[PDB]
Amino acid sequence: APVIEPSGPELVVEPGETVTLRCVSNGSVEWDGPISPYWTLDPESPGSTLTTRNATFKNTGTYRCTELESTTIHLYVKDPAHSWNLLAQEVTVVEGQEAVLPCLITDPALKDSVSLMREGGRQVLRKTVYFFSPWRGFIIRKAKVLDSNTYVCKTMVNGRESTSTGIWLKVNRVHPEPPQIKLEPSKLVRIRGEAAQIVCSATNAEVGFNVILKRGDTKLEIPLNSDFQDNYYKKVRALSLNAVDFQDAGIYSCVASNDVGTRTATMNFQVV
Amino acid sequence: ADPSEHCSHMIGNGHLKVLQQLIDSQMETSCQIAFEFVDQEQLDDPVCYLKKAFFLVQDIIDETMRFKDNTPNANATERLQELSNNLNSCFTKDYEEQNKACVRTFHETPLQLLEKIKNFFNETKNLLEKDWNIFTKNCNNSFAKCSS
Amino acid sequence: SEHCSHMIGNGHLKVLQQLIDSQMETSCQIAFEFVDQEQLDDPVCYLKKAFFLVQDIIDETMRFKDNTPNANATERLQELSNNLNSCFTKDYEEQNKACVRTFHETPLQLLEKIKNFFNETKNLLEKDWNIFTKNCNNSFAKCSS
Ligand SMILES: *[C@@H]1O[C@H](CO)[C@@H](O[C@H]2O[C@H](CO)[C@@H](O)[C@H](O)[C@H]2NC(C)=O)[C@H](O)[C@H]1NC(C)=O
Ligand SMILES: *[C@H]1O[C@H](CO)[C@@H](O[C@H]2O[C@H](CO)[C@@H](O)[C@H](O)[C@H]2NC(C)=O)[C@H](O)[C@H]1NC(C)=O
Repeated sequence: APVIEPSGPELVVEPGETVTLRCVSNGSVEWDGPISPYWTLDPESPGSTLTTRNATFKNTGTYRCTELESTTIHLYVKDPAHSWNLLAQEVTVVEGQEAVLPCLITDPALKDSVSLMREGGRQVLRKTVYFFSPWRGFIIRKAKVLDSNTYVCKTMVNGRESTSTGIWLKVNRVHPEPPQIKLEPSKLVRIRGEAAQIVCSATNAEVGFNVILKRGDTKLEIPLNSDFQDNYYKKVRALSLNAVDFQDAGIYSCVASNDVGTRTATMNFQVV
Repeated sequence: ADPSEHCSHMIGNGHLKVLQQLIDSQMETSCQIAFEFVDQEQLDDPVCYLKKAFFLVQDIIDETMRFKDNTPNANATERLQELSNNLNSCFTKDYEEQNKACVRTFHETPLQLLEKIKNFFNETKNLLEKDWNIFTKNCNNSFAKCSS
Repeated sequence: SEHCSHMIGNGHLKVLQQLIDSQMETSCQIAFEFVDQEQLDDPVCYLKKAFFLVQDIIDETMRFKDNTPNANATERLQELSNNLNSCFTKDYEEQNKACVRTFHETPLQLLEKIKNFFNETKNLLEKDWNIFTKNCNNSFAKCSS
């Protein structure tokens, strides 16, 4: 494994101070780090180096140097105006998964004056199971969909209170895919100068999606019907007709779409 | 401006159905449980009542609707907890130092508490169907009237 | 009292569980009349002294909405209780309310008290239907205050 300078486990500095992270190792190595553009790089022969002439709280974080072809140090920049260094403002994960809220504390001393909250000074839901990690922020293990929210990291030390901006967390019970589509009936000729119905529905885990029915390239105007059933939302566009013409005939399309994509299904209607 | 047209469909009859089944399954009981809610004697405006009730309802769902894991009611309550989270995009925060304004402690029966939760979702649903921007209302004056 | 052997079973024991599994866990605690183990050690006479009380519980306290699974669950749970008089032999009942005490507990508990009754019952009756035919006067005389 490589060698780091200055080194050991945890390095703490006052802001403004200059700091260089040298990775002493054979030939080329590499810095896995929570940083840019607040550090300066220089990967040479004796290894790589990270430098800053002004150590700012934004420099707080964990840096790892690995044998390009295995050594880590964590830097805290003790600044009182800022008790937190936010590595990201939004985190996405899957049900059951671990969720890190990159609220990195900037002063090991604060270790015991930390708390995870929701906005407005509201506590986090009782069903949310989490713990604090000095190097990584507050963490949620086995994240549930209900843990999805916007959280804030606080530190109240004798009247003094320091709170990070919001971290938007989103948990999905499954990876998001375009909504599922059903065209019922799959085909039909119910030629009569009259009666016929065509139902186009779509399914999704969240409400944010639309569904339209089309004849050829023309979108029809059908009212929307919506509901929630097992653990999903359903939306229908039901075409009802009482006496069909020859312009009613053609290829129908049920189209649905959300943030992820569009899903389409085709059916053929004939009337002679 | 955060509410979308999707609010008009966030609460579905299935949520209600499922909640009805929860209710319809509790034993009538000579109880009395404590919980925070709004007293209409202090806040009577329909829209503002609901806007104030929103978090109180969130809280109730979280700390009072306890069922055994994997129970059909447990699921339902979780499905509602989810809904209450999603609904946040539909209520614009208001202003007030007296955060606890218009909020009283109630002592009622578990079935009554559940009725309040039921009325909330029902009224919220009906109004959002009328217009999703509802709840985007400035309820400052209404809360300021609340006393004691 | 032979049909008594195979009276209670699982066709209703499970039904009483779905009942319990469906209740909201709150701070709620109700009052009810039930046997005080503090003055009744005999298991044979616990179930005996409890039968009446239980039947009351089932009839007064266990109230659910009409035509609801839990309702029906109680319905049957009652018929059983009634079709169960055919196995408990009355005892010398002077000082009627002896061995009984008022209880203030969560429905959670109570439901349980009813749970083990039809349990220890469906248990002992499987061993021998003539059980519950024992004389408990010596037992009840022990209940003080
Ligand atoms: C860093 O130094 C090590 C040890 O000196 C180099 O590893 C080699 O060690 C021996 C001397 O060259 C060789 O016999 C080995 O083949 C080799 N070790 C292995 C198996 O990797 C290492 O190459 C140096 N780093 C580099 C790549 O310059
Ligand atoms: C690193 O940050 C500090 C604080 O932001 C810098 O302090 C300076 O702030 C301004 C930005 O450069 C300058 O106008 C000032 O010269 C200085 N503050 C004062 C008035 O003393 C500091 O200069 C930064 N480091 C470097 C190398 O510029």
